[PDB]
Amino acid sequence: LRNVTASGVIPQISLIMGPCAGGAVYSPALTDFTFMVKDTSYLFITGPDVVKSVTNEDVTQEELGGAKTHTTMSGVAHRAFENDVDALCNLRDFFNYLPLSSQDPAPVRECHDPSDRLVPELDTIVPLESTKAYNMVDIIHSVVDEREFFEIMPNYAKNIIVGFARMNGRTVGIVGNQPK
Amino acid sequence: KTFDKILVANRGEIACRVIRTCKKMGIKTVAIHSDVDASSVHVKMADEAVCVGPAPTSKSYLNMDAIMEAIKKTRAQAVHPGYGFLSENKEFARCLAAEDVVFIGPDTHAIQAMGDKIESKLLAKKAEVNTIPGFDGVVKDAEEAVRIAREIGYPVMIKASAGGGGKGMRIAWDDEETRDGFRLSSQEAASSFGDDRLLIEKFIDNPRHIEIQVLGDKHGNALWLNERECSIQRRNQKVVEEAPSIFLDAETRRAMGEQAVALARAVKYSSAGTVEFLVDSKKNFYFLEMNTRLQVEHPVTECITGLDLVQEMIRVAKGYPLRHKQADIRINGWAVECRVYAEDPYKSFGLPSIGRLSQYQEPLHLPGVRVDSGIQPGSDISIYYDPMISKLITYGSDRTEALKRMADALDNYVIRGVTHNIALLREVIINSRFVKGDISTKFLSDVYPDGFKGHMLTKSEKNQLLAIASSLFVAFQLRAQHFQENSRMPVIKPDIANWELSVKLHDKVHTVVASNNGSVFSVEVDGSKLNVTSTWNLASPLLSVSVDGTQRTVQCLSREAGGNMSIQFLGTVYKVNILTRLAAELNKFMLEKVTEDTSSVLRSPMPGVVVAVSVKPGDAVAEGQEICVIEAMKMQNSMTAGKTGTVKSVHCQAGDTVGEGDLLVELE
Ligand SMILES: CC(=O)SCCNC(=O)CCNC(=O)[C@H](O)C(C)(C)COP(=O)(O)OP(=O)(O)OC[C@H]1O[C@@H](n2cnc3c(N)ncnc32)[C@H](O)[C@@H]1OP(=O)(O)O
Repeated sequence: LRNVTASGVIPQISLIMGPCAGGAVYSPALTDFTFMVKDTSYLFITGPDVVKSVTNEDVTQEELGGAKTHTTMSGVAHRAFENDVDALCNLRDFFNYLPLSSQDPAPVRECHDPSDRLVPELDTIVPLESTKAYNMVDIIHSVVDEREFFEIMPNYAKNIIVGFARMNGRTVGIVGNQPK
Repeated sequence: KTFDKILVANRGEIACRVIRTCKKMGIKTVAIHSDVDASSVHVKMADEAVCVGPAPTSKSYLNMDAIMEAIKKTRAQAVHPGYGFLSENKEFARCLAAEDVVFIGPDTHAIQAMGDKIESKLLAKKAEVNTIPGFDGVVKDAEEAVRIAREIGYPVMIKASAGGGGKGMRIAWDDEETRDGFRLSSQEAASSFGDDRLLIEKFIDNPRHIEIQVLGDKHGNALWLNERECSIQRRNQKVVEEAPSIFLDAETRRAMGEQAVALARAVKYSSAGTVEFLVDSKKNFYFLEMNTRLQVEHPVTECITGLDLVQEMIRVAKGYPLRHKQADIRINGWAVECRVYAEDPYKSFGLPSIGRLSQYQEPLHLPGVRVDSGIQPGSDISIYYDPMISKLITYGSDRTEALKRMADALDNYVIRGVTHNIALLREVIINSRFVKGDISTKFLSDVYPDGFKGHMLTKSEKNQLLAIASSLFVAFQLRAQHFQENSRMPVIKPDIANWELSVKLHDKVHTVVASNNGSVFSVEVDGSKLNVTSTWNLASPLLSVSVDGTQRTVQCLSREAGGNMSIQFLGTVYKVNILTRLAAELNKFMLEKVTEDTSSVLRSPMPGVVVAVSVKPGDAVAEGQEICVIEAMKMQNSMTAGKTGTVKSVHCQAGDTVGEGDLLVELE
């Protein structure tokens, strides 16, 4: 009830740092972003013991609800990090993008990247031949402040790119296609 | 006065050089390009351009028939091919002259005259240069090997009458090992390729490669310019050259310059070209070869002679005499040139890389620096062409000023998107043997006997690198806290007086404590006190810092939240992982899991039909090299290699249909 009430009012971030079973597995479904730790965190309702007892299927803990499954195939986890220390370091960086509440404007931070510079690298990215793919990320990185881009679900639904970046100090969200 | 319109039959910086000179002269310049070079710099700089053909050069820059069509289509009067492609192609010059188009370069007589080694040696004998005699006969006896050497000279080489690759070769100096070398080769060589006839000739020790340039005149005149020292090379291609050698005094320069002219005036070489000499440790100069074409080492002599070689070649081709006399040619200072390639210097000294350029900034704000480049940001470098990026030329009043300015230009020279060879150039020019001049044509092979490893840091340099990396780390941490104030939710900046860091380099972990005093960070690195002062503009590709009075330029190439930073320091990229004290103390509890690097296994990223495979087993593969193309959904998905090597097996062929995850090619 609180997680639903807070939706659209305050950001809700849930980082999974270990196994999660039963009803607990639904709270990340109500928050805004879910992150995991590779080979350490799990998300499932029932364990492999129930799957084997109910149906004639063979599965292990990692296959059923491991971080790799949820960041690559089911689309449940927004990103997995290698270990606990790196996971929290990236979480601090992610935090700095978001406002404290929905009543606040997108945060604006000190920026040294001139807002009026040109990016000549863009003129030749897009081929004239219609059947030749190009990497959309090259455009995104060249436009955003200081070439910093935070990519969400890098391994899931690769044909569309979404993520956070700053332009002239202000946090923006970026959505685009990946022709590759 | 001069030509109204000149066509250039080349691409890249050499085409740019001609376009700039023509514009200075008021001459319209026509460019040619392939379909992939349509957006290259020389195409945009030229006044008119004609597309000739597709990406491979054999159909675009060596297609003389398509070029002839472009020459007449634009009503060009003269053609300047630069170097490389059709500069020595006689059939091109013949069919070009047949149409009364002025060719800028050698005529076909000079090209054929030096066509082979026999005519070149005969010219050196007639022009009277050197070409040291050998033995015009077969050595048969045990005493002939030494008796003949006694009549001609001292350093004597024994080699097979025909063959190579060590086919009984030995180097001898005195008579005892000359006799021994012959009899060994004459009795064992018969067991290799069935031939035991030995010849003797004369050799030199630690050679230096020295060029002298000559400017020919159609009226019979010819002048010689200052020499070039071209000893730093890999895979028989030069990378660094110096103009005002060091191995010559005033008399030697005149003596050798006159001989280079004697060659040019005896074949009537009314063009610009180069004569190559080898000099031994005793300052004995021997003829090596005569070249007919503007060399790639012509932008370093110009900085001390004050000439413009392209301007002069165009007037000579029009029919004007040389504008100078020999008494006016002198050394006005010193100039050194470095060639920058898109190559990995670690992989057997220069393995080509493939890629696109995302950041590019030439050091043109520094004194005494001239950058001659054919690329612009958003340029691609590919397997079809020699991976040249630029030629960096630095000049000064003395040898130390030109070298110091070169060192500065290399650290302020931004190339990102490809792998480059700046680390190699930055270390060679500062090598104690290079500064003193003890350089031979095999210099790099003795300095780096196990390959290129990168710049090696000493104690003080490690302390400066640690202090810079630690201060830059904190500078980002402080910038992260400066928000516009939100009147609803006050933000309180943490009062962090000291930053306690654990800074891991290669295999060592250092203890660093930093504090901020405004623009300067006071950093203690394992007990050593350093003060790093800067403006700390964190967006610029070039960050200028002063560490205890020492001026450094560094580049931060990448940053991660986990503390990983990639910092280029003195040309070499160092990997440093900066954790806070707390993160480093707890990180020891993490399991050191290691995964497999399966970069040799190239699988299809997308289902569809295979339309091209660029390889067969044994083919060389560069990083980023296209291997396979799979087409579906009206799109061609190019699959590239992530590993340098050769192909071991090609599993899917063109015409085959593959799914997602199927194996296409397997590398060694
Ligand atoms: C249908 C629903 O949605 S309701 C789901 C109900 N959920 C549960 O009760 C838990 C599910 N099953 C389990 O207990 C599993 O063991 C899981 C989910 C806890 C995962 O197991 P593991 O990660 O291996 O932890 P493990 O059970 O080995 O931990 C052992 C210790 O944890 C405690 N523990 C383990 N499971 C439970 C549990 N279900 N309830 C309370 N304590 C538990 C025990 O006290 C035990 O003590 P010990 O330290 O002496 O061993």
